[PDB]
Amino acid sequence: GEEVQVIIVGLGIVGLAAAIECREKGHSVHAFEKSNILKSIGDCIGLQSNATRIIKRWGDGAVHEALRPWIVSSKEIRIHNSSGRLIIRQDLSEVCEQPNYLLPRSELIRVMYEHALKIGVEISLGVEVCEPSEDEEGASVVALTRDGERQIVRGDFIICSDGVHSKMRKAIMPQPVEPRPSGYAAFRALVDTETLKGDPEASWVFEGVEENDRFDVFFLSGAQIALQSCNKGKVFSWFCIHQDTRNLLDVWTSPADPNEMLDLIKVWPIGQRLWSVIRHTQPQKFINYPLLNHKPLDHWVSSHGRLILIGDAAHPLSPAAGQGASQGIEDANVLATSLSLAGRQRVSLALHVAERIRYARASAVQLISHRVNEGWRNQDWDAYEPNEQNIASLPLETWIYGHDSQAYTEQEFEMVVRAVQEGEEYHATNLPDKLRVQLGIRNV
Ligand SMILES: Cc1cc2nc3c(=O)[nH]c(=O)nc-3n(C[C@H](O)[C@H](O)[C@H](O)COP(=O)(O)OP(=O)(O)OC[C@H]3O[C@@H](n4cnc5c(N)ncnc54)[C@H](O)[C@@H]3O)c2cc1C
Ligand SMILES: CC1(C)c2[nH]c3cc(Br)ccc3c2C[C@@]23CN4CCC[C@]4(C[C@@H]12)C(=O)N3
Repeated sequence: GEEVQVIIVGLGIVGLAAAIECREKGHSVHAFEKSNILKSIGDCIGLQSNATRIIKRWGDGAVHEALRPWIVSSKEIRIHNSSGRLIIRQDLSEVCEQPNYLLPRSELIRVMYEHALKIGVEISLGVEVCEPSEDEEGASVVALTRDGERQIVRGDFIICSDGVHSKMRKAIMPQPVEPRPSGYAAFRALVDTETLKGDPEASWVFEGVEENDRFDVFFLSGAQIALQSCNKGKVFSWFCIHQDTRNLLDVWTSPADPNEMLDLIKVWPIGQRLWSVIRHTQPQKFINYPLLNHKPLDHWVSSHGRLILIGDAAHPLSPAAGQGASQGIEDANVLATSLSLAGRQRVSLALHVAERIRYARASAVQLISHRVNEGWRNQDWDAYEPNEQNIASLPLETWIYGHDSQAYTEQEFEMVVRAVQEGEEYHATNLPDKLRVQLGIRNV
């Protein structure tokens, strides 16, 4: 008569999604997080329809109602050259037939955090989780507080949602593999809306944004730039993918030099117009984030089946991919659904089933994303004009964004159980079959 006791390590987007999914499906959750996750840091996150389909179920629609102001209203991507001439309008009608969100990461965290608290997730901030262990009966972690005190916490299993720099990862893969730099990085930030509104030279950027979010892309030699708005022009954000061979750390806090962006764009005709908006970025908010290529891990689940890596701890993707957060939300949904179908007496089975459902699909998205990091889509802009050939297509793939991970898990659960228990390979159909072999994905 006792609920499953889930421990969650890390309350980024994925840990919060896992906490909500598990709690809404009738499991007890104690989540731990080392930092004040409500602090304003980073820029905007996109959530595609594969993630919003999951979010819509939470609280009988309550979270979707809270996120309604952030539904993407762009009907097209406007693709421009280095003169700012519009070359192509790329239709988003299919991509946006179901909701997508774009919003500051800090606002998404706030909404999810408040819902988690409302539904009875137990949350402990200021806790660095250390030293996971497990056996056939249970798992435990050490909760280290800032006073140096150590508290043992026991549960049925541990969700390791501790991000790209996961220290839990070594409990599954003890040998760490460094990612390869792509040679590219992304300048990116939110624009200060207040100083933006006060600048007559930037007023053009507000045109139409109350009815359709801005989604402008500009291709210049050495730059892929996007300007976006969300929530009827309350928020503007931008990024610029550019060549960079410096030894940049993949964190969201390091100082970056705005004049590097100005130098890159000012030499092209459209540069001054782009800078009229971009210059309103606050100086300590200018981030230059390296686009690193991480290889799929061999597997995500520990030897006794009571620890699982999800989110960026398992499959980090660069922010240029568009599917990073959404794939992590799929992890949370598949894991919670698998746990609910397996039950408390079959925890290792639940985690291994979730891994077999998720691994190939997540790895395909990860491996494809290495292409946008390496600039495969760029051409010589002295000769070519940009068009749909140059837009990375992960956000446009129906096999990704149209997928219902919960329905797939319910329909396939017993077949995956059979594969796990008979020691056979499970061939998931939640990615195109030609993609496995083409990308070299090896099933777990
Ligand atoms: C500060 C920050 C800002 C970001 N801004 C953006 C952005 O603007 N755009 C974008 O596309 N992506 C951004 N990202 C990345 C994005 O959040 C992730 O790619 C994605 O949302 C899902 O990652 P995740 O939830 O698995 O991990 P993360 O979001 O990285 O969250 C991991 C969490 O685990 C916590 N943690 C780590 N180790 C421990 C431990 N031992 N004990 C307890 N807690 C621990 C961390 O404090 C963190 O809160 C940002 C990430 C961070 C950390
Ligand atoms: C993640 C991005 C920003 C994105 N985000 C979307 C959201 C929706 Br609803 C529809 C399409 C997209 C897309 C395609 C996008 C547009 N961007 C233009 C230069 C880099 C990049 C990243 C990538 C690209 O090549 N394709």
